[PDB]
Amino acid sequence: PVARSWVCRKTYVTPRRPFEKSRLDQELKLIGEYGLRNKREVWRVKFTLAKIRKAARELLTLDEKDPRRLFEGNALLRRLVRIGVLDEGKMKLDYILGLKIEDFLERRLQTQVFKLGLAKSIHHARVLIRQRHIRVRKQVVNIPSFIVRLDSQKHIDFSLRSPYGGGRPGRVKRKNAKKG
Amino acid sequence: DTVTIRTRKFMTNRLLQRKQMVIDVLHPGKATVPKTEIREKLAKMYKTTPDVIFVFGFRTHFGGGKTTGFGMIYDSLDYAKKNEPKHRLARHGLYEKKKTSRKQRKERKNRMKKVRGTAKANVG
Amino acid sequence: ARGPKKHLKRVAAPKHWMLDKLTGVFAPRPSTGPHKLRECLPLIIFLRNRLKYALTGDEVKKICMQRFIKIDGKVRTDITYPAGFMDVISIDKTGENFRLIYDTKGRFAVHRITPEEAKYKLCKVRKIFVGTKGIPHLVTHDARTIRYPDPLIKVNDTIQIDLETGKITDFIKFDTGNLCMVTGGANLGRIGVITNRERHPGSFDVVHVKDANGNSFATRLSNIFVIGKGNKPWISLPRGKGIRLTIAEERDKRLAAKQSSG
RNA sequence: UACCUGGUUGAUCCUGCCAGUAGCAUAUGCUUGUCUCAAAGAUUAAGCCAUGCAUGUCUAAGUACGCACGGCCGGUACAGUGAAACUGCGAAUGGCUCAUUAAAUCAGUUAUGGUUCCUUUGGUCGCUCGUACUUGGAUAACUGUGGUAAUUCU
RNA sequence: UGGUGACUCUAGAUAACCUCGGGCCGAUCGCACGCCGGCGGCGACGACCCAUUCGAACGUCUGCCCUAUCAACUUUCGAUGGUAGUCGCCGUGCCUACCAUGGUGACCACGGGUGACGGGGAAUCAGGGUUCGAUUCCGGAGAGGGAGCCUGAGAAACGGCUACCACAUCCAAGGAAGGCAGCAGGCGCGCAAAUUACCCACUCCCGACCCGGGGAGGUAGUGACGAAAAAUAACAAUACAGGACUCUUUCGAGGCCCUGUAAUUGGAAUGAGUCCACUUUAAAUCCUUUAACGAGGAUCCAUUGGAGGGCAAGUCUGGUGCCAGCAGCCGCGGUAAUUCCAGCUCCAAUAGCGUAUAUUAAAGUUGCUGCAGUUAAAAAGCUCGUAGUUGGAUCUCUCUCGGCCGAAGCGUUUACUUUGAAAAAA
Repeated sequence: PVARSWVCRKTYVTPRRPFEKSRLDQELKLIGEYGLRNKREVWRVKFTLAKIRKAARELLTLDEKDPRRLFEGNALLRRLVRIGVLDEGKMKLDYILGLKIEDFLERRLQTQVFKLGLAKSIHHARVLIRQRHIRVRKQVVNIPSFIVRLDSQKHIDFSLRSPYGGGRPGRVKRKNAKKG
Repeated sequence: DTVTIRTRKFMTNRLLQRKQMVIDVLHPGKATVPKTEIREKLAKMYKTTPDVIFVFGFRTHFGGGKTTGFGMIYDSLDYAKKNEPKHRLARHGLYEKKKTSRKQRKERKNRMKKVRGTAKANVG
Repeated sequence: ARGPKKHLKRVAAPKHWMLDKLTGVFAPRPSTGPHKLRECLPLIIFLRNRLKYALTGDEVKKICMQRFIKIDGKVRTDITYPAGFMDVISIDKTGENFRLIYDTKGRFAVHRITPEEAKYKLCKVRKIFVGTKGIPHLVTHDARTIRYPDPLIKVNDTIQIDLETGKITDFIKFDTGNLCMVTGGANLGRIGVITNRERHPGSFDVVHVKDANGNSFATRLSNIFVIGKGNKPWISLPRGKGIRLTIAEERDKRLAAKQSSG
């Protein structure tokens, strides 16, 4: 007997057909457009979207006044509009089935750093976040997969210790200054 | 900037004769503040001696902003020596642990198990 | 398998204790006492987890062995002492008195009472029997025996006990129209007025209860504890008045409170 | 994501299986920079085991004429600390393994009005019509004499 | 007296009895003060009896894998029942004496098998299912195999004893001593699994106990079982390439945007690593934090399988020549080999990928949903017939005491449906 917890789960699904040309092209389009590292990030976002769709599809078979349908559907919709994937105007259970993978990929911190102009390209945004240059509110965030909530969008600064936003030159600049 | 101390979840525990609190330490560009400096700061903040203030469990947040730990200010030093874990006392030089390892004690006990009477004192 | 067990696994401990799953393998196995193992709260859980006066079980021992804790007027130095329903926990050093009343979620709430109300308690009588040359005895849910009870007190009634003397000062009969709290099952912690009792000879009687907000539920006869006469409770109720809120109502109330205060 | 594809023929439509395809769990091969959580002698051998450890325990409150320490007046009965030993409690919990086991174990349900219950908790405990200002004998620890190659022997 | 649905319950009364191996009514200890030889307050410990606190034990109802190449089984060795007892803590063929001849079975008894401990549960799964569950929670069982016991509230206990069987140890051969399916570790087995480490600081447990102990448990070491996050580069100037959601009689200005083995050049960014002080923690045992150094082939160099089809991606070049080999399947190879051995290039996943085996989906190839039986595998030669399965139409407030309901009762029963109660957590 141990005080440890063995609860864990896989966060992606490997596709059934490994060599579908259209699937490969679409996944490469997503990777290139959003600057992802491998197909596992695409499959992870696919898995989260599939689980959300599955919950919505199950809740849509219940009666429209079933208290569990009301509670759980309202919670799911509030969560979906919290991270900005779903517009609050479209807050019915049937609009969850209309969401795409790119809506969830848009909310990534990599995409948001690229969009807010802190980076010149999406890959630059990835290397920026991974190099402790980007902070959300007051917290330095190293994870490009960080899904930014709506209330957190307005606060994505350039860190208070990063050379680009905080005012301490890095190793390269300091060495070049010491050369002269 | 300089180091700042706040005490989040302050409580007065009369049952152990102390005040227990959660300590937030703002050190925006420094290493995690040594426990001794935090103890001096708490002594200044609470108008007492830093010898009745025991602080522990300090975790620094990712990114280097602040540190969060627990602290306890005792009513007196004897109440501290009575209510404190021995290791937190030894961190102040008020307690010294035994030198022998577990193995030595266990083998000595089993050796004495094989003799009867005052000869037990003659083992080891 | 031979003789009694002395350990309680953390995941096998009662859920209403609200214990973690990563703080060790074991849970405090409550000592034998007035209340059942699953229907109690060890003193260590109350002092360390609820009141948070102690950070570890060793500090609970340090508190208890100073004799700062009394339960039903008696100084208890056992950190696994089972304190159960209606029990009064007195801490004279901090001058605070608690009563163990179930929260609507079926958990022991940290409920503070006045020193005037800490002088008594309510006890559900479990049996009445005549013994030992005609002396009638009454046994309550505290497993405490009282000789010479009032002849009108029968089983399932509720007696008020003066803790200092332990003698019955008053009682409420188990009758339709008397306030009661549910002490077991799904309706645990709910408070309402008794409205019906369908008797099933040879099996469990079912008591119907109507909540102050109009909600009606049912329970077994062994799960009813009469609090007061009529709609008026004889003890101070917890923060919630025994009215269970649906999860939708709970979410709405939480959101409204957040909007109102912050 | 309620999915199929190659293969019998000169060619065709089928039956039908083989092969592919994805997860999962063991072993293995090649390769491996960071960080978190985490399984791990189950399968074959419930096969065999060197060595060490894994169960002991004293409060103001059972028994202290061990100076083994110890001082305050020390023929103050017992200052006190305290090894040993007698006494009490525990050692029936925990941990391991899955050999046996097919209404057996087990699960849910119910019963003990058909039983036992250390401990905890609350009661009862002058209810008995005939030296008590305190009775008896051992025995450990301790001292001393040994036996056996050998033991937690005596 | 009181209670239950129900006592041969509880309480009461009477005549007695009370185990040589009789049972209850305290010869016990500490701390504080106290008033006439007074009377005392606060505890500790110990009896007896009652009170499911914790249980244990033993019963009820329903549910358990394959097998008929197992169809009858049990009744001397109690089988089913009845009466009296014995034993047991108690109910009971638990055992005994006597009597009866019963009890189970195609609704699968009995026997056999099980790489069978049961369940919570796990993998997979549209719906339906199929496999798995030694494994940390609950229950059971065992401590080499059997058997028998002591002590005790509790054990048929094995880190208790007694004996036999198997194995094995020391011996001065007279004797003595064993039990890792506890934690490490060793041998053996095998395709198959880690350190003879630190600590009781946490969680709890035990004890006379605030103090002692705990290979329970924690903490580290080994760790590509597995799971999560996530580097191996970003930007710009400079050939050039193309378009041109920009301007012009093809032309061209393409910095008006986006690529590009360019080992071009340029400055920025940073962590892998080494190191320092903290912090962590029982003990720096990592992560986090600060600081020093730390990238141009950023040599600080990503691999594992493939390139005919299935199936993504070369009938390019060199070698071999039905050889060597490849190839899950179809197939390649006998002188242009799209398939072998290699170079280059390409693509799939990527700190991971290939292989063997078991299993799930695929499998509507086990079909309840949901398959088939003229000829592809398949309807018995034919009829009768007991279990089994299925079975035509019909049939439109239950009385009381207290005559506002504060209040009733027996209304033919089942299945079905809805509800309610109760139902460990993980």
